[PDB]
Amino acid sequence: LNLERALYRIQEKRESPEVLLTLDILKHGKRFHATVSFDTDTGLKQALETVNDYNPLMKDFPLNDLLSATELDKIRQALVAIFTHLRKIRNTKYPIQRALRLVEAISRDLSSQLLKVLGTRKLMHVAYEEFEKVMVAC
Amino acid sequence: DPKYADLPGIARNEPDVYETSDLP
Amino acid sequence: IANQPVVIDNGSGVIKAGFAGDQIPKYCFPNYVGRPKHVRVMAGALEGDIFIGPKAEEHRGLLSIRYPMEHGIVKDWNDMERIWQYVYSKDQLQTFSEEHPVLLTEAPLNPRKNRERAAEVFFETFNVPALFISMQAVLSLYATGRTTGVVLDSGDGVTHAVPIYEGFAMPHSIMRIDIAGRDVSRFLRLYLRKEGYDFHSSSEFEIVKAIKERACYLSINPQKDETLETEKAQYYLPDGSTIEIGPSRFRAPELLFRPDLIGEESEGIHEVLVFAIQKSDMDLRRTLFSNIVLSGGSTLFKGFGDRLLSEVKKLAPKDVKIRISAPQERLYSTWIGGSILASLDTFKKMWVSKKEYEEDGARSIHRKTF
Amino acid sequence: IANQPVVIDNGSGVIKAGFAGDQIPKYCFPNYVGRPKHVRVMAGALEGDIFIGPKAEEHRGLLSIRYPMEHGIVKDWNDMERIWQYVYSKDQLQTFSEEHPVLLTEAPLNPRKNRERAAEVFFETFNVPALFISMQAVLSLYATGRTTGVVLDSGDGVTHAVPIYEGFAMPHSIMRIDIAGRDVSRFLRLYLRKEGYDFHSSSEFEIVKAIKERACYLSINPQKDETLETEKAQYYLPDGSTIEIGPSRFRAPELLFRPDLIGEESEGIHEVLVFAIQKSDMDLRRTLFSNIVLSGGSTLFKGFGDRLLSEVKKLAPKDVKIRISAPQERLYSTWIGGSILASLDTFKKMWVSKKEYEEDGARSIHRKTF
Ligand SMILES: Nc1ncnc2c1ncn2[C@@H]1O[C@H](COP(=O)(O)OP(=O)(O)O)[C@@H](O)[C@H]1O
Ligand SMILES: Nc1ncnc2c1ncn2[C@@H]1O[C@H](COP(=O)(O)OP(=O)(O)O)[C@@H](O)[C@H]1O
Repeated sequence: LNLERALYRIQEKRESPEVLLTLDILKHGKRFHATVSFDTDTGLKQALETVNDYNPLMKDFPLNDLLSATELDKIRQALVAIFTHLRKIRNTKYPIQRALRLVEAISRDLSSQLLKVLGTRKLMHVAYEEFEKVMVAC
Repeated sequence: DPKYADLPGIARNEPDVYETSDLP
Repeated sequence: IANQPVVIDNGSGVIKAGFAGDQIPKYCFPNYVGRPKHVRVMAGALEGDIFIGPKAEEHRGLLSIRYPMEHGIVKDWNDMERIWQYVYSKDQLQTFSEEHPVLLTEAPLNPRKNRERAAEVFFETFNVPALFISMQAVLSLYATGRTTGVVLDSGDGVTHAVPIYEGFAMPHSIMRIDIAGRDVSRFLRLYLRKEGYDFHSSSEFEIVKAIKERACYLSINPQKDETLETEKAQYYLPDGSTIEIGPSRFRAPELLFRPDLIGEESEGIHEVLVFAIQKSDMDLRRTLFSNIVLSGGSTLFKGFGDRLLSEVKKLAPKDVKIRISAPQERLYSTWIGGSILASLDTFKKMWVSKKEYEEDGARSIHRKTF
Repeated sequence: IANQPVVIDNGSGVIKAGFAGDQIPKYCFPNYVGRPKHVRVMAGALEGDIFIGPKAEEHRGLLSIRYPMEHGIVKDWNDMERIWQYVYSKDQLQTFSEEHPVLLTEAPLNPRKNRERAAEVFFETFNVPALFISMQAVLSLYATGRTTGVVLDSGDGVTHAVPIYEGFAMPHSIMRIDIAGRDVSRFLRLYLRKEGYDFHSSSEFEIVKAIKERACYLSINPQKDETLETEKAQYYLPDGSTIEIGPSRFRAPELLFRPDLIGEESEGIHEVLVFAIQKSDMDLRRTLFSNIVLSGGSTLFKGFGDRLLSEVKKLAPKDVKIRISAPQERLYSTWIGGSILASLDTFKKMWVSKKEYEEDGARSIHRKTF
């Protein structure tokens, strides 16, 4: 999100016709070194459209549900909601290995929320039905 | 122009752009 | 080491070099492979036995100037050994083969063999860190700022038209010819014998080229000015000897438009470029009429492009606005274009690492050259 | 959703796009599917490598232009996806599928498979909540205000009269046919070869289409005007290259009425309309005689409907008053009529709730698209 926001801000800075006008004077001076390198050699536009490609996947993701729920039903349906949000794949073109290890890190974040919700009963000594019901729902 | 002076094999008095007499 | 890369403004007749980012190459010199033809009698005589630079530019009365780049195409790799051997002089470099990346250039429609053997040289004998070699037309377009444009580039035994739209892979449409000023100057030596000037040395040929760039122009009327009485411009040697010219100064470049005058079937620069136009598309053709990149020092003549404008006007149909772009530095446009391209960060993939060629071969780079 | 409902102008040849309430389809463009025919070895060229919009509508021969709607029946799907991504482009939409109600139009008797693909797109890739897929002639009835009428569409490879009466489901009576000016223009490329014009590109075909849409018409007298000889007026290429038009301008569209010129047995869809008339009833036939609609871009020709008038006059019996209605905005009639229907409250029941519809499979709206 910070990347997209910075893309917007600095792209307005980029598209500031004053600096572009300085570049007009520079190209009029034919010093195409800096001008052409600033245009071509800067892969900023590529980064812009790349984050614009990931833009819907980087938008309204239901991850806070795992951060704000201690119910296996809520968490499980939150998993489903998250999963559905993760269908923006081919329409975003994210790196396979980065996607794998990304969702892998997400699974670790999930396990962290699982330990968070887990640390509340200790049904090994307290009631066995807690063990039964909670274990099954888990 | 300064680079045009810096190197020897550079001639002048000829416009770098040659176009047709585009009759309007 | 990947420091400021050495931008080498090559060339059939004038092969020089400089760096990236800079706007003036510090090593400006042509193509010339000379060596003394006499016996050192008195000791203390200046030597080196392979004279290039001020030696050659000083001791012209003793050297046998050789040329591997026949029509730009190298024919003598040993002469290339000596060429770079002189290039590799620190007074000519102030570096090593590895102290800077190298940026060498090419001409379109050339065999692999050239790149192969050269890669062997600069990555085995010499040991260049990073280097890529390609057409000078692209670099010229860099200097023009244009991307879509027919690069009319001419060497000195080379004359060619390179149609380009944003640097696309169009080798069928892209043309190339290898015939120019070397041969024209040789034909001027033929003029000399017809005039009575008994000359047959390469050093004399240098002077003919000095006239070519100096006391030789163009006209626009072939037959008309041929019928028109000349003035016989008396050239003067370094000695100062009277050398009349006549209309031969512009008569010899008629062969560039009339290739059969030397007995060589072709169609002239104009028609060959028109053939390149034919391979393009009507809409893109109009752009290329407006996008004409004349380049090469050989193209420096009085109304050169203006005559050619009239030629293509007689060739191209009506309501066709032809526009030429031809800077005064139709040499360094390639050098500055390489100075910019070599100054890029994406250029990593564009260059070729030393070890890469040292791993498998130049065919990988031949994949990279297209 | 409480936003402006998108009206997909899924034109066969020219697939435009727009919304409801508006009277102008947002963006108009054909089935062109371009990809460059070269390689941008030079850095500084243009990106994309797939071109929809002025990128392709400005450079054609450079790009491998494609067209998958095999007589409307699209075969590409990935390209369609990208086209719809381009539908949400910056100039184009900058919106979401979820953010807008979308309405699709279709030709009758299309394969369910295409609708399945569309469901996959707008329910997996895109996520339109209010997505409905409809017919195309009903739209024309909305624009004309009529309810009863013979709607003749005119695509690039799809033309068929749609005899409607107050939206009554008459699939047996109503006739669908997929053929139009595509192969007529290609047949004109056959004429080009028979007249010495070496053209094989779709871009060249588009130039011929510019002639088709521009310098072509329907001569009401078939052989009375065909057996004669025209002066073959001259057409000018993008370069301005003079090319004669010829009798072809009216000779080639006769194939629309004389399908055996290509060899395919058919009637000349006006006779298929007569078959629809036969399927209808005597006095109701008279209503449809008085009610004929001409939509689609390919309707635009001189004496087009007038020649067809003469045809039916040679077909329909005596005291048969027939009336046609050809709105100036043929393709837009469908678009504006889609805007009309998309601007309806009853129309909310036409589609099915997105997620449940996905769970409902496709047969539900397949049964509800009638
Ligand atoms: N005024 C001139 N008239 C004719 N020829 C020239 C002139 N100036 C330079 N040349 C020739 O043009 C050639 C330079 O153009 P360039 O593209 O650098 O070609 P090259 O490949 O020969 O170096 C030189 O070799 C030189 O002999
Ligand atoms: N002035 C014109 N004359 C003839 N045909 C035209 C004209 N303008 C557009 N067209 C035709 O419209 C067709 C485009 O197909 P289109 O009408 O978009 O399909 P659909 O009828 O399904 O919308 C092409 O045949 C094109 O030739």
